[PDB]
Amino acid sequence: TVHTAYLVLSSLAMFTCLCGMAGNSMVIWLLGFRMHRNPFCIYILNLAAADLLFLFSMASTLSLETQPLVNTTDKVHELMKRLMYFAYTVGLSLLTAISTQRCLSVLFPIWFKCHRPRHLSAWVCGLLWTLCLLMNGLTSSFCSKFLKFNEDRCFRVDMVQAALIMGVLTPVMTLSSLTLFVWVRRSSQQWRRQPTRLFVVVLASVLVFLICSLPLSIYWFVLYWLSLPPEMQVLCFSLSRLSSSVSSSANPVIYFLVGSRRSH
Ligand SMILES: CCCCCCCCCCCCCCCC(=O)O
Ligand SMILES: CCCCCCCCCCCCCCCC(=O)O
Ligand SMILES: CCCCCCCCCCCCCCCC(=O)O
Ligand SMILES: CCCCCCCCCCCCCCCC(=O)O
Ligand SMILES: CCCCCCCCCCCCCCCC(=O)O
Ligand SMILES: CCCCCCCCCCCCCCCC(=O)O
Ligand SMILES: CCCCCCCCCCCCCCCC(=O)O
Repeated sequence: TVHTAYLVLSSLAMFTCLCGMAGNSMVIWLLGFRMHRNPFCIYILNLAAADLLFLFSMASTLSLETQPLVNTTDKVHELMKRLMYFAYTVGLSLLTAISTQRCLSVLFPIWFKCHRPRHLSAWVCGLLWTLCLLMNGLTSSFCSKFLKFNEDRCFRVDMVQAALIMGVLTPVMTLSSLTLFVWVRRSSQQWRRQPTRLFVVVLASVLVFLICSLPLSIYWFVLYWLSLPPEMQVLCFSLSRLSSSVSSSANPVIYFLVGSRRSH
């Protein structure tokens, strides 16, 4: 029944949350202060931190939804839900940044080598964290039922957040990955041996992004603008949570173990 399909879909989410926390802790330990001559490692460290925050927040959320939410809980529950959302948004922004950096490394290699600011990843990540925190401090301040809660303002701030996420982070990331794919297939695979690994990893990252991370972003959009039945909305929420869980738990595998050159 519905309860069984919720319990099963939440147990998997908790298990993959624990696995993702372990993987991101390993990535932070193995890359926190080293491997930093690489221009690609600052984004990966920040993404690992963001994914660890996401998985910890939503693991706590899933743990404390078993308990009744009346007076003691349901106040930390909202805090950790906003933490989950903020970490999800910053992780999506960091994935877009990683894909754009990879595309620029091959579209403009001279700039990436001898003209890129050496701290550009650092303050790009700082700007992403600051902007995500600011946007989530508006979504929470206008839609949480423990703050200056409103009805006409929640819808506007959500139509800002979801529209920005989808119609900016999806086109930019997918277009950058497609351009990198096309450039490698045309100007690099034609002369020497075809880099099948590059095609495989780019396609896998794009597929994981679109099929796993984006469902949680579009669930907020389809909650409004459409009269979803209240019985099946919990199923959609569970699907979105598990998809984002899988994406965050697999990010260390497809961004660190694949990109492990100093660990050799
Ligand atoms: C409100 C949106 C503002 C714009 C956000 C754009 C996020 C993706 C692009 C910026 C991050 C990556 C920039 C290139 C990184 C690099 O190659 O050094
Ligand atoms: C406001 C949105 C865009 C933010 C862009 C932040 C900086 C991104 C990294 C540098 C992009 C340009 C790279 C060199 C391009 C070139 O000259 O060929
Ligand atoms: C919550 C706001 C702050 C979030 C973190 C800010 C960005 C931190 C970036 C990683 C650590 C600094 C890295 C600087 C560059 C380097 O050491 O090579
Ligand atoms: C990093 C992604 C998000 C980047 C942009 C963050 C801020 C988005 C907009 C916030 C809500 C603004 C709503 C309108 C406010 C007004 O008209 O006064
Ligand atoms: C403190 C940093 C994170 C939050 C930054 C964004 C601004 C938060 C507050 C937004 C609402 C401001 C107006 C409140 C009006 C009211 O009291 O109803
Ligand atoms: C991470 C910080 C985000 C911004 C928060 C700014 C403060 C928003 C207002 C909080 C008011 C709390 C007390 C009144 C609550 C209520 O009237 O419902
Ligand atoms: C990451 C952004 C977090 C923004 C702040 C979220 C706060 C959610 C509510 C927490 C409990 C607030 C309790 C005091 C106000 C009240 O009495 O309702």
